[PDB]
Amino acid sequence: KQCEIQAEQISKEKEEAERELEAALPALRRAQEAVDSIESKDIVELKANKKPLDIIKYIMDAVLVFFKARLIPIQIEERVFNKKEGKAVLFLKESYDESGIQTLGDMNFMKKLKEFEKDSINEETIELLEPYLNQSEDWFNDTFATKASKAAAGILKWAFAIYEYHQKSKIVKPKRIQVAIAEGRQAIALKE
Amino acid sequence: SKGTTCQKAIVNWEAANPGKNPSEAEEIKLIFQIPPIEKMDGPVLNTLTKCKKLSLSSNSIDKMISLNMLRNLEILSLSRNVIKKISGLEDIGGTLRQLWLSYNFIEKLDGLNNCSVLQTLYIGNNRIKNWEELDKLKDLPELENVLFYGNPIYEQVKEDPKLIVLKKLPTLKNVDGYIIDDSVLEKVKQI
Repeated sequence: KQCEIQAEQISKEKEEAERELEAALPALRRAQEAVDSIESKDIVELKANKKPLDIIKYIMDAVLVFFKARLIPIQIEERVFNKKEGKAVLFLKESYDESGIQTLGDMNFMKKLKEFEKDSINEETIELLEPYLNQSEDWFNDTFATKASKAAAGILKWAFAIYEYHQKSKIVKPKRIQVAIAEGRQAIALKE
Repeated sequence: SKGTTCQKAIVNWEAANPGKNPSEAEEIKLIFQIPPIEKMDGPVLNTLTKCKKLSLSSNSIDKMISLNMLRNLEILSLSRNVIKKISGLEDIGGTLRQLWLSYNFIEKLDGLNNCSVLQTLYIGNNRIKNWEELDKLKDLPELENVLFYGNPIYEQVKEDPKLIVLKKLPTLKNVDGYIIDDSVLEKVKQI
């Protein structure tokens, strides 16, 4: 009787957590479609742009952080950039001196963006992109991103899509791991 | 010209978050400040005692400092800055599991050996002009996920990056995004 009561409590907890996990698994599917769906369309526009605006460059920097290649760096060669029709000066690390030229030259850029390893914690990248997330509203906003160019909005969405997918994946593993441990204990209890 | 002050930036960041507590947050988002954060101040950072993920990406930081005084840091994100040298990380070496530092100016991996618990290293688009750094990097017994896409050495490689990368380090499980593959291992053996 004690085992049965424990199993029933475990089952109720498992069902609520499973519903949360199921929502997270659709959220992750939507996030994966968001970046995978953009394909090389956004990349072709970025290549076509050639010399993008500072707001567009910031969106590229977020994508560059995931790439982890030749990232610019604690503000060297960084200056305040005017945004839209507002004379506002905001402090930033600034765009990469030569990282973009090397990335643009490679024909595997579509191959790089198109395939991303699943279940990637990216703790080092998220800390690097943590400052960008707080200021995201100012320059990573979809309305602001769309205004500079159609392609820039897609690249920012592509960077944003991957971050959302990573958060969903972490929740799916951890909260899912607690649900899974409860389920395993329940299964052992059920065999008993 | 000292355009960005961490305390100033921190004050804005704290205000934007609107969290009562300066150091309660597990993910501190200091990325993309306008104007950029230049050089981080260790003393100001030290208050971030709960932080597991420090986001300092998309700024203009030139160096690494104030590793000590950090107690829970697991993910250090410094991508798209102006960093040249891996250093001043002893203060977080006991806990740091991921270093995200793509789009910087790192050509030498000297000093990476201190991050004994590192599992993930993202460093796309850095400098890196020799597989010499990888030998130093190997001492990382827990390193499973590595990103080198965009590096100068890869360009001079003149061979598929995914394969050679797998061959270079036995420990890595994922290289430039890709999962370990039986076929990939066979290809590496052939190489």
